[PDB]
Amino acid sequence: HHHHHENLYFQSNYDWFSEMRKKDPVYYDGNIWQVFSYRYTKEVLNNFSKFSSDLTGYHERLEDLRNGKIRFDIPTRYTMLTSDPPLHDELRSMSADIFSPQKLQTLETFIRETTRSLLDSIDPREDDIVKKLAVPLPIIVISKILGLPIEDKEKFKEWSDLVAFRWGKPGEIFELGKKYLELIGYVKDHLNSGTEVVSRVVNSNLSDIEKLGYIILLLIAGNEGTTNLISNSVIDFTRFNLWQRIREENLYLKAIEEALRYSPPLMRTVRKTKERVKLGDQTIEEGEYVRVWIASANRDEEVFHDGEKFIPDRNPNPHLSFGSGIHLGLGAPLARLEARIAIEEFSKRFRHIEILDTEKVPNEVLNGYKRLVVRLKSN
Ligand code: NI
Repeated sequence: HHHHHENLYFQSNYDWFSEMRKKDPVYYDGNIWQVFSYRYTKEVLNNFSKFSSDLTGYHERLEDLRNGKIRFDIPTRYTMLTSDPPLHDELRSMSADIFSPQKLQTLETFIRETTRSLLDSIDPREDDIVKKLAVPLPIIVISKILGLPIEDKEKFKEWSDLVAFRWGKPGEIFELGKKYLELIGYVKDHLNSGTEVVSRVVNSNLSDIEKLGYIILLLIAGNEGTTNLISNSVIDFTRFNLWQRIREENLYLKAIEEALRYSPPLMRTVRKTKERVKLGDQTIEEGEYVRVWIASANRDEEVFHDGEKFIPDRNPNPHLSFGSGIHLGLGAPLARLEARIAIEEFSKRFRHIEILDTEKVPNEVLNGYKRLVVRLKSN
């Protein structure tokens, strides 16, 4: 009954994950269950009837929402990501069709041209790729897809970091307001110019708060994840000296996937148990929180042979960086496409890459870089 491990100073998160995978893969720390193995992680993610994503009370509050009655709650609490069927299926079905192969094939040119434009702005002597490429690309592309014209990309970055960081925090809308009220004003002022998916959401039976949460989810959530995928890929391909090989062997799709496995932008996700469940050899009581470590599962030697090595052509690569089951990332194809095109165009342009300075995104759940300063050789 209750037992503590924990990452200690001399160890490093992946060494701790390796230990937990070997010694204690389903672990109660006295407060929350932590899961580290591929087998049990996937099990938790796929068994939504027992491990719930309703962690925000979306379901408990739905009526006080569809009949109108709450007014200063945080919208990102009420999205498809924090709901269970049948509400989840209803919400997701409004947009499943948006990232279809045909539409992304029609956006390849826009994305490629945008990427080239962003690359045109990099100083090869010294520059921050996170600032010049990784951040602006997903904001511009998602803006095109949803039809929300984005004037000041920097205000938008601020709003995206503000909302993403504090996602699901039970609180009052005033908590911030200085940046957040501006974001809300923007979405209402631009709820007309919108693309088919946005119009479907506004003209629906969702409460106004659900409508905002849904639009914010699509517009802002994927931005930090895709930025971090791109920057993590740049670091990994440089650290492991893979740029030449990736180019000569056309490894872009496989190498980007290995970046997703090895350096997942999202490290963990959470479920709440609805009933007593057996998970492995452990019994977890109704109402407990389960933290699933995608980063650990993605290195499990039972699934990924030689899992601690970066293998740019690893195949199969059944990583969990986009999740598994009914909540499998809606935006996964778009994230992959933006990252593949970005890495492709960048690799075409610069032949010698030297990393000069890095600053990490400070937080144990998200994995990426606030700053990535590099030197480039043209030709
Ligand atoms: Ni204790």
